[PDB]
Parts: sequence; C-alpha cells; structure tokens
Amino acid sequence: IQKTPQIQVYSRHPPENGKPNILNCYVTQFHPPHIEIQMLKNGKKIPKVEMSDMSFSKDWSFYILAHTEFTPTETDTYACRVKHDSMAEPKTVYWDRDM
Amino acid sequence: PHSMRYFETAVSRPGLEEPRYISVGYVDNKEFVRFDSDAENPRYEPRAPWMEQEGPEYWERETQKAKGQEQWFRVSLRNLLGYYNQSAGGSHTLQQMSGCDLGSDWRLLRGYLQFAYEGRDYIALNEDLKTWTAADMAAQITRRKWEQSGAAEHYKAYLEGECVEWLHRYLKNGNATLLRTDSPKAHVTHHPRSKGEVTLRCWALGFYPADITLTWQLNGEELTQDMELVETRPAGDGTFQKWASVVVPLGKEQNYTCRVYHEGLPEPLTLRW
Amino acid sequence: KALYNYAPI
Repeated sequence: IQKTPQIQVYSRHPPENGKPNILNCYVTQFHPPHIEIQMLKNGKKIPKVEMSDMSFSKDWSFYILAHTEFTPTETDTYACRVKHDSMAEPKTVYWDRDM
Repeated sequence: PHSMRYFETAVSRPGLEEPRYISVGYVDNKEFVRFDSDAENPRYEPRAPWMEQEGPEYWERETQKAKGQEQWFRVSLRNLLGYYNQSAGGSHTLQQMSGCDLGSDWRLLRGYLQFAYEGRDYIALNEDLKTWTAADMAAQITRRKWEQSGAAEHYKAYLEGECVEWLHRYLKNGNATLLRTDSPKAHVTHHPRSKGEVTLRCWALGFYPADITLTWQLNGEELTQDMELVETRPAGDGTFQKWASVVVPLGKEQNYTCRVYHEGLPEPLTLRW
Repeated sequence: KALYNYAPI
C-alpha cells in the first residue's frame, strides 16, 4: 500500500565554487506522508534545514522540498538521505552539479 | 483559463489520539490559504500577500468550516477502518480534492470532487455532477448511501455556485500577482564522455508555471528513445528547472538542436551547443 | 471558499 519516493538534489542557482547558493532536496511521489529527510555535508547532518509543508499531487502522492544555505566547493560532497516505510533502507543521493 | 482547488488530508497514526487534518487552497495552482490541526491556534492562515485584504469575518468562518471538515474526516476515517476490516494499530490516510475550472470566459468549465483512502481512489463525483464512481466493493456502501441522500446535489451547488463566484472574487483581488508567467532561460552544456561520445544537456531555468517540454532533434526528427530527462523541479524561489540530454558523437554535435516549449513564450526556443 | 461536506463516508 505504499509508493516509494523519487529524489533530486540540485542547487537553486548555477553552481559556482566559493559563491553562496541554496541546495534543494526535492522528494516526490511518496505515500504514506510520514517521512524523514536529512541533508548531509561530507557525511554529517546539516543542522538548520528548511522543510516546506506537506502537500500532495493530483495523483494523490505527497511531495516535499527541503533546502539549506550552502557554499559549494570543488571538494565538499553534499547529499540528501531519505527514510521512508516503502524502503527497507534509507536512500542517499549525492549532489551532482552537472545535474 | 482559471481554477480553484482545496486539497484536504487527514492522517491517523498508531497509538495517537486524534487524526491530523490539513487543508490547502489553491488559485490557478498556487497556494493561497492553509489550515493545519497541529498548529497552536489552529486556523486558516493567508498564504499569499494578496489574501491579507480579507477581513476577520472571513477567517473566522473559513476556520469553522475547517473544524467541521476535521470532524467529518475523523468520523470518515473511523467508518473506513470498519469497511476495510482494518484493526487498530495502523496508519491511515484520507484525502479529498475539490474545486472548479473556468474557461477564459470565466464561465464554469468543469467541477471536481474526489476522495482517496490510503492514496487509492475511493469515490468521486462524475463530471455530470449527478452520478458517482466508486470501484472498491468497500466503497459501494458509501455510494449507495450517497446516491439516496442527494449528496451530489449538495456538492453540485457548491461547485457551480460558491466555487465559481468566490474564485471570481479572488481573481479580481490579485491581478498583479497571478497574471504572470516567467519564460524559461535555456542553454546547452557539454559533458565529454567515453568512446568518442559526449552528453549534450539542455537546461531550462527560472520559468513559471512548471509545465514545459524539452525535445532533442537530429537535424529534423525528434529523439524519443535515446533521450534522458529529469522530472521538473522547483528552484525554491517560485520558478522551476528542467533538463534533458542525449549522447552524441564528438565533433558531429552541431546537427543536434534542442527545443523548449513553454507557455509564456512568443514561440518555442531553439538551441544548439 | 472552503467546501463543507455532506454525509460522512
């Protein structure tokens, strides 16, 4: 009875090392609406992450947009880790700047 | 062309006491009000600047409608447990979508009123606003009950009356905010690759509303099979982003063109590397 | 304008 979440991690503006930006973790297509979304810098949980309010699409499925301030570098990896009943394990997806 | 929607939800959870009820209203697909039972002083709150025009008498009434719906969902959730012979100790969801569609003549184009349980279609009002559609054997009890009560006439009245009339009122009140469409700004990026191949990624940025189509062409005809794309995604600022890519022989890249179809555009965009 | 429902499910 559960739909499994689709995830995209991407910045708001074109990424540029050293210049401040925002990082989005856009989680869609899930059910039930209870979920845990974390955003990570180099493996560690990013402390102050913003979370849009529970919304659902016309197909009945739920989506959420999570975002945080960040300044990308050549070397620091960012990632989004989602935890949800449709998944035995949490899913991590890493930020690719070319996507 | 215009619309209004209220997207209502109630969820129960194991052990807890009362379901959580959230309602969200949309005009032309943008959020404009919200109610949430978890809040400290549960109320319908404005959710765009243009709605702050509305006085106290408006919020009070809308707020009591929400509390009423909360109670409606509460009972419904309970009955549904029974209908599906679900025991205690699980999590359940009941959702509703309702509203109306107007053509550019501002006349009622279509009414909507549908319900889902556990994210699956449960019952819906047909387009005629007179007859009901319900697949599940468990839903038939509701559909018979509703067929014999004139539930459809009640909902028909709302959708043809207040929905329309009040959407009218809202549209006048927020002309400067809700008449906009941001056009996409597009560009093609180059990603070298294995086997004398490259990836051509066609970007579209800062556009609203979200619907958009990106197509690649090999000097004429489209490329449906070989293409890669992402689901359209919010930028966080109210605009949207999408790309689409294809794999291409190095050097032989200029005979690929990317086309961007967005509303709000004078004509489709055409770009290469 | 919020809808109000008729009979419960």
